[PDB]
Amino acid sequence: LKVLFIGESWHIHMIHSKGYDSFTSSKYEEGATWLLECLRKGGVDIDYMPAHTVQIAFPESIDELNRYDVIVISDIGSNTFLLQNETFYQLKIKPNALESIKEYVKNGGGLLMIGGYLSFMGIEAKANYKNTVLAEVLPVIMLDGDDRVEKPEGICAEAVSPEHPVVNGFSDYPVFLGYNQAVARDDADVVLTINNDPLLVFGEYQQGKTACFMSDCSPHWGTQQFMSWPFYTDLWVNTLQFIARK
Amino acid sequence: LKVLFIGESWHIHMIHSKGYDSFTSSKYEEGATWLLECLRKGGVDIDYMPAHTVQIAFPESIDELNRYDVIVISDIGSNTFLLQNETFYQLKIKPNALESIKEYVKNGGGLLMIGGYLSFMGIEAKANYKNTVLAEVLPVIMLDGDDRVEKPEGICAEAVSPEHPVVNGFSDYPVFLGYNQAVARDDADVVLTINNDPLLVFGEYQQGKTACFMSDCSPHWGTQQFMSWPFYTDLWVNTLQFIARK
Amino acid sequence: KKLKVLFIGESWHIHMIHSKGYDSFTSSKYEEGATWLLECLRKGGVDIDYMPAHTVQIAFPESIDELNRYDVIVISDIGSNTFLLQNETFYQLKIKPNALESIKEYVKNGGGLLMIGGYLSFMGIEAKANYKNTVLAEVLPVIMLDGDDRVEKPEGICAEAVSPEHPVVNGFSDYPVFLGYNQAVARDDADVVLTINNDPLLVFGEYQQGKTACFMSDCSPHWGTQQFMSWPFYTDLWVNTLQFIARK
Amino acid sequence: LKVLFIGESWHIHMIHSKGYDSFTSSKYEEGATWLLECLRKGGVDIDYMPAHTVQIAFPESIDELNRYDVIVISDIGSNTFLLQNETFYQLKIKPNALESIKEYVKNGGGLLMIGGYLSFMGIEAKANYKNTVLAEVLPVIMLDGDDRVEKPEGICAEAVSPEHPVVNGFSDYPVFLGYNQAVARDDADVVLTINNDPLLVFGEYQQGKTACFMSDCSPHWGTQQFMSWPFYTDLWVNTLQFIARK
Amino acid sequence: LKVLFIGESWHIHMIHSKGYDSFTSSKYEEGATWLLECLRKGGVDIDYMPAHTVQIAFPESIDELNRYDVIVISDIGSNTFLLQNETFYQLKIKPNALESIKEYVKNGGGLLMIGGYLSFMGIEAKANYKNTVLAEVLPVIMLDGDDRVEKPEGICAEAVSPEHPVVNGFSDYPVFLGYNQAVARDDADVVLTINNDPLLVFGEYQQGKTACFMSDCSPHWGTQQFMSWPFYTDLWVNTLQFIARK
Amino acid sequence: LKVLFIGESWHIHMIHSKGYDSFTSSKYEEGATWLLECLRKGGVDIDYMPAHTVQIAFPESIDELNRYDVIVISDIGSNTFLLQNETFYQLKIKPNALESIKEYVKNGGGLLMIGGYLSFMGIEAKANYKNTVLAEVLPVIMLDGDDRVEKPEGICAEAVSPEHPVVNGFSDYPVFLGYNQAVARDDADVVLTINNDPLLVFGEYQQGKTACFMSDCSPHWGTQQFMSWPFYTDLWVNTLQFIARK
Repeated sequence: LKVLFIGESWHIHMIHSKGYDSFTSSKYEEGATWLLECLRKGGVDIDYMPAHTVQIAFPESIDELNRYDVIVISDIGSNTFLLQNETFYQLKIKPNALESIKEYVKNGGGLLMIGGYLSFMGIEAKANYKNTVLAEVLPVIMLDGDDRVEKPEGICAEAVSPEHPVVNGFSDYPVFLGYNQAVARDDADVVLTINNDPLLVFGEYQQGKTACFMSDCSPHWGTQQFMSWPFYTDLWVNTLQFIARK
Repeated sequence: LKVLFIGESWHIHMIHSKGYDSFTSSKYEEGATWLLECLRKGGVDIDYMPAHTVQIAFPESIDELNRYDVIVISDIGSNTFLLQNETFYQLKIKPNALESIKEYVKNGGGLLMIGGYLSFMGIEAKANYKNTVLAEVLPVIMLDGDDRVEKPEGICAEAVSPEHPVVNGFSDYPVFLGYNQAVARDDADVVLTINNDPLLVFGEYQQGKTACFMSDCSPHWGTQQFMSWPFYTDLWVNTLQFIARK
Repeated sequence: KKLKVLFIGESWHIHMIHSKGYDSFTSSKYEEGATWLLECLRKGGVDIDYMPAHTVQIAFPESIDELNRYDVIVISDIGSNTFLLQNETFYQLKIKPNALESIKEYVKNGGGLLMIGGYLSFMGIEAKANYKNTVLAEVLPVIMLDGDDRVEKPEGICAEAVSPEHPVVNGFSDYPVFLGYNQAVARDDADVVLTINNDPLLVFGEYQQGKTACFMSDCSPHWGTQQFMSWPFYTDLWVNTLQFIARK
Repeated sequence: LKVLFIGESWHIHMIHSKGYDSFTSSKYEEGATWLLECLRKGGVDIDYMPAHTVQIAFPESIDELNRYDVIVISDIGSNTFLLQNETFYQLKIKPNALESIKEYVKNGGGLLMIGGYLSFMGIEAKANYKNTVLAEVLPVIMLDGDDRVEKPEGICAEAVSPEHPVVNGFSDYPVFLGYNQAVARDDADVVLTINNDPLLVFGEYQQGKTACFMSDCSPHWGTQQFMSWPFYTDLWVNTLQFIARK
Repeated sequence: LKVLFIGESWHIHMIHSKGYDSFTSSKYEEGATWLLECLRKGGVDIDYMPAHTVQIAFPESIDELNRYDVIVISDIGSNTFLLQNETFYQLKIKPNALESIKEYVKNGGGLLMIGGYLSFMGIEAKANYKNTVLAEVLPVIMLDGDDRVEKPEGICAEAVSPEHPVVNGFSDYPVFLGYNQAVARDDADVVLTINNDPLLVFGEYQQGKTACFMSDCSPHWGTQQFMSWPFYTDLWVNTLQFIARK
Repeated sequence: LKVLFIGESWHIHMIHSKGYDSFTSSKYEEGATWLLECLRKGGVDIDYMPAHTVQIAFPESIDELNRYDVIVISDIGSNTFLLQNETFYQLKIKPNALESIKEYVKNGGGLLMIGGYLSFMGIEAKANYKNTVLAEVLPVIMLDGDDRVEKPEGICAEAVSPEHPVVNGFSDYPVFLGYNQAVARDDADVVLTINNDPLLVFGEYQQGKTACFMSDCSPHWGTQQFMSWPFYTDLWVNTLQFIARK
């Protein structure tokens, strides 16, 4: 099982202001710690690609993407795919990464999007996925502005399709502190809900298969109850297996 | 009258660029110093909670809140309540501040929202109140995006209910330089208008009474003329009095 | 025939924070974005006043009589906030005439208005240009989207003439590629002359005595390609459209 | 014992860049809350002043300052004192706070400076105390530039006068992760050292007693070992008592 | 009298953090609008070159600079001259603007430098002129770091050579709120001092004449008193006339 | 030949202000991709550690560094080595990276420092190496502040020891757009000069060998002329060999 995992990286610039003055500290992080560990011990072969790597060296032809059984996109916005460094600074004409991913799915590849501030529409609608060529590929329809539902008190998932292969045999469903609100396309399969909204949704796109998980795999939307839940590793392994190219 | 007044505080970081170079200066400031003085001189006992205080120490129990007759919210966005520091950084599960306020009004508490860049939807829709559980509490319906109406040339408030107890006897209404555009709910009372949009609106949410002032109590939208208006204190005192716990 | 045009916008001030591990140094960079275009209009006989964004903040004309001297006003890559929230308004507590009202009255009374697309035009990036929620929306011959209205095409797509006999574009050929545009809907009132990805690209209208135009992509990179800049009809396009909508 | 404790507060300013895009996060924090609570529980009456308050509301009269037995300055640079908002933005003439403090010590009051990134010279020499009218008041002589000594390995303190009233009885000296490098003046008593540099130093300036602790009372220089060290509270209580106006 | 006036412009990026959220406003200002009016009213022919214009369009050859009798440098650091856009971003090799200026003074041109945060050494020594090829042209010797003397209390200027043609028949000198501290030079003439440091200094460099005014022509160091002083226009016109190309 | 190459990486966050408004674009870049490729093709086996990796994963063990024949430090400041994430954010005691590097060289390892804004002292003295435990290892003595010499007009390298093994045979020396200014130690060998200042210096520290190259390997200081100079690879390959363990 060959998986391309894109995103879950950030560069924080901190300005510490003390009265009149300030000094800065800068940091690089990667965010999918418990998830990529769970996937690796679960038999998945991950090629990890940080957001900044998309900007410099996203594959220019579909053949390179074709080796992957699933592509995962998490906490990385459409602007990163569409406005690669060569496009935005170097005045080049470049192949469209999102059309590439679209073609990839058309011809058999799986696609998962995991929720977050830079997934779907996201914080201040920055992820902007709705207004891109990738919107039609996805089994949910996005809202037109900021789509976050913030639940700092926590709220739990429900199985609505408990007999579905991905979640059959699961129970005692965990709690989340937020998600992106979207509306499942009506030909899609909703498997888990949250707060009267979809949480886990499967669809199809020509030959390929699609999944959306509307919450996060890590903090803060993903809680301790979530990552310690007996069925955490199986959720992500099972969803990738379900949508993998055959 | 005991009143909790939340917001009207900011930390400015200024980056001054002179050609190639830049130096910084930083500045904390409070915005409704005049208003709070007028309210205290009109006999109101005010507990002032600046925005950073919400982040560190917002009351977790409705019992703490129930000792207030009115809570006022001005220039502080929904994210500040929902994403407190223990939530966003320390990975804690925290009671929901907006639910707490919602519960407080439910049980006889009065709620005022004052307009500004960080009220209602606000600049770039950053206040984002429409997409929250507090939306249902307010006597107005907000727009889906940035809801500012900028009027640098100034427009007058107009009284469409000159007889309303809160505004009775006022005259010579002042000029404002902008407001948040919203739609008064069907069951709410429009007392004042601005550019024919609602300006002062009153309503109910179970046992509690609600109010929205659609422009600012402070500059630049709340003008010098507004702040030194004879009815300025009356306006604000009368409205707290009107929606106070009975 | 002899055009006096006010060209507003097409300037910016980048602050760059260069983070190297723990540390950062900064460099700050002014640029102007339409030097090429302005040179072409100069050579094509247009009398141009250039007003960068910062100059609208300090010194936008308060008098309509002062605007009335211009045959056309061009707005490009400058947001509505810049016009509405001049320094005296936002910092200095003054009442001040509304720049967008002034522009509106200038059009009502026979002035021309051209808006050129970009990140700080129409709605633009993150909807910051925000023109739909301003008193200028009714003046334009297009209806904007409710959010971010960019269509990014890194692979490029070419413009197409849907009214190739229209005076402005008559005789043009070999239309160039663009890397993006602002998506809008033409008023069913207006004349769509060029399209891009089947969306309007060049649109003409009227507003009381004045005449209006919208070009939905950029005059400059990255949306305006080098191919577009050196396209044989670049000059005539902008010159003809200025001339089409000019006062008289 | 009546003490004016200045500083140990900051606002960050977090820019989170995920590929092309970024979103921001902001928080105010206070660094010495438990220390301050420990001082109050140990009989010290504290007026606490976050750095931003210094810019808004610093005492202009000598008589106001004279009511304090000690003033403490921690992680707030000279610019904050010299460039209050009325000076830097409001273009008003106003009393010099550093002259006020210097005058306060002449008249008998105690002064302690705790090290950190915005004490002494500090990071990029931004604190800049050496170039101010307060330099002559301090019992140490500062470097010409950035005076940090970073010790991420840790280094333990050392008593050179273990018999001094302030540190008599103390034992098991904890580690620090750094300090500001300076030189004790000839007329000054060095009580603790750090990597052979002064760590704790007492002196006099006319009637007033003075003190410098060269590391931080807080993270990260003040280690967890230091926070929890028996005598940690005693160090602070003792040095305050020692330098206090009687 | 033909004069090139460089600097006195900045672009400010303001980050207004209201709790979790922040909004931004950017602001361009020119700082010597008043000075330039006074100078042109004194019949000086001024070409004004903002800092950003130096970045983008500084004259490449000395011929163009020689149309000026004096060059004035105010609140623009040496990095702006040394690191123009083509140099720093476009990989081009180009003429050294600081060398050009120095050559200009060498062959008759006059040079005045006016103090500020981006003059001489300046705030955090960012202006950095001491470490440049221009330092030897100036009739003062700078300090090795931050050279600001901050005087929010105010200090008046004092004439030590009232007989000098520049200040003849000036009296009642205004207050200033700070200045850059420098020394000497031995063969230079100090006309005004400030807090016993030089304020207005004249010297020469080969054929050209030089001047340094150590404080600001503008706020906040240059107070509104100074701005409204009857000899404000006379000071600047006389200094310019005194150093103009003979 | 086994070489650890550290630095030459940065994340840019760009704030584009157009009038009142701004949008942001961010990008990670690497600056020595060319050099690294040249060195690979020239028989050097490189482990490349970008700055952010030093913050997360710097060899705690002196035995880890001992596997390397040379360590190269370029455009990365002392602070990054000293203030790794677990030091600065988590509150953990860590081995001192600079002490490790010193021990490493002391025991026979090679050390090359390449010039730029975040080397030696650098821009605003930010690299700060002079005030660290690594300073005594380097074969040069650094200035006390900003040590840049900007030469936008270009300046040639010169050979002063043409017969030195590192440069023997080189000719037609390229032009540089700047360098850090330092002074060679008496016991060290100066092989190349720039503007009469040292450009290439070799030394020893106990068993180990040291090199310093005072200009940049990359733009803008390192011109296109330098980078495509026939001896470009030989310069770096030769210097690595000359200082290699041993």
